[PDB]
Amino acid sequence: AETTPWGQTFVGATVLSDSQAGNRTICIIDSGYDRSHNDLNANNVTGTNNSGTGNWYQPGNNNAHGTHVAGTIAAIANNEGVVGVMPNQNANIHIVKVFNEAGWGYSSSLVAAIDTCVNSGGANVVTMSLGGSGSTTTERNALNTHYNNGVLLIAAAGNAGDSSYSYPASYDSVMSVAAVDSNLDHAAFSQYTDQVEISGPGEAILSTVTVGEGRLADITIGGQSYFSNGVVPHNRLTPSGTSYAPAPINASATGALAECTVNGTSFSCGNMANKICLVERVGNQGSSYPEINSTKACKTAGAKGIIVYSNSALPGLQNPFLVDANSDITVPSVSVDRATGLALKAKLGQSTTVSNQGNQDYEYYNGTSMATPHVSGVATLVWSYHPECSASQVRAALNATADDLSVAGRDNQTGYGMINAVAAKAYLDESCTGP
Ligand SMILES: [Ca+2]
Ligand SMILES: [Ca+2]
Ligand code: NA
Ligand code: NA
Repeated sequence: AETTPWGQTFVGATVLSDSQAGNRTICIIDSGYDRSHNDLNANNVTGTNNSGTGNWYQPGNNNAHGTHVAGTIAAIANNEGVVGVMPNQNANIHIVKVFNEAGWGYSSSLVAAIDTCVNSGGANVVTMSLGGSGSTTTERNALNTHYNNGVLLIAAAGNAGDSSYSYPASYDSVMSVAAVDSNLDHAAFSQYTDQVEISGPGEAILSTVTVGEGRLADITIGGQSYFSNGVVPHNRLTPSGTSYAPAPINASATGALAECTVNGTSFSCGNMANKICLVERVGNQGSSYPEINSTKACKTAGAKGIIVYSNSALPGLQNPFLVDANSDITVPSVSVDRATGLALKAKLGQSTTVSNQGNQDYEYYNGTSMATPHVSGVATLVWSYHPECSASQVRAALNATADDLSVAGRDNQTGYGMINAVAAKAYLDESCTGP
C-alpha cells in the first residue's frame, strides 16, 4: 500500500501532473540521497561527488536528512511507501552532498555547492534545507547573481523558535520558507522574520529515510488501519547524563479501547488495565513539553497502549517530544490529530492494536527543512508547465497565489501563506506575469 502524506495533498500537487517536469532540474544540497531506497532508486537522479563527503548516493549512517527531503520532492509512485510532489519519474534531480553524519564535510563553501548544482547539474531550482546564522557580502552577491541568471533559490527559515535570520534563506535572492502543521497553524519552532516569504507543511511530515533507520506507528480496529490518517510514534526521550536521549518504545499492544476523560486539568482514566487508552492532549509543545502529562495519566491507570489526540488549540497532527523524566512510559504510545481522535471515540470498547515499529524505511520529521522541499518541489512542478518564464517570475507567481494564513496579509510567521500549486499554475497560464 502507498500513502499520500497530508502535506502532498495540502499544497495541491496530487491534482497536477509532472509529465513535463523533465524540462526542469532541481538540485538538493543536503546530506545525500539513499539511492538504494525503493521509493528513490528509479528517479532521474544524478549527483556530483565531493572529496569530503564520499558518494552522494550513499548518505551513510544516521545522515538521512537529505533522503527525507528528497522523498518529499520525488518519492516514487508505486503502491508502496509514499509519494512526493513529482512522483512519476520525470523530474531531473541533482544531488550535492554537503553533510556527513558528523556535520558539514563539503571540501568547499555553500557558494561552491550552488555553483556545482548549476554548472554540473544544470539546475533551474536549488533547494537548501539548511541554514547558518552568519551572512557575508560575497555570498549575498554570488547568490543574487545566480538568481538574476535565472536560478530559483529556496531555503529553510530555521527551527530556533525566534526571530533570528537564517542564511541563505534570509538573503533577498532566496525564498525563505516557514513551517505550518495540518491545521495550517504556524509551527512553534518556525523562525519568524520579515524575510519569511511562503509556508509549507512542516510538522509531522512522513517521508523516505535511509533504509532501516526509520520508525512508524499504526492503530488497527476491526481489521482496518488508521495509518493513512496519520499515526505518529511518540518521540520519547529519557535522561542521559546531563541531558536527554532517544528512548523509543517499539512494541505492539492490544486491548479494548477506553478513553481517559479530561475535566479541566484532571484526568478521569479509571482502570485502564488491559485497555488501549485514548486521551486528549493537555497543553501543547512550545515553552515546555507537556506530552508526558496526558500520556502518563493513561500509563498510571495501567494502560497497555496509549493514543493521544490533538486538542482544539492545535488540532493538527503533532509529532512532539515525549519528555519522560522518570522513564514511566514503557508501553507503546502514539499521537494522532483531533479529527482522528474524535473518530476513535465511536470505536470505544472495541479491540484495538497500537504499535510502534522501528527499523523502517520511512519516518515522521518536523522542521522548516521539511516545508522547504514541498515549496521547491511545487515550484519545479509549476515551472515545468511554463519553462519560458524566469525564476523571478515563478517566485512572484507562488507568492501571488499562496493562501493567506494567520493575520490578513503578509506576516513574519507564514509569509504570504500556504503554497498553492494549482493557483500558481493558473496564474502563469495567463502569462509569465499573471492575468
Ligand atoms: Ca512510493
Ligand atoms: Ca497572513
Ligand atoms: Na529571502
Ligand atoms: Na525570503
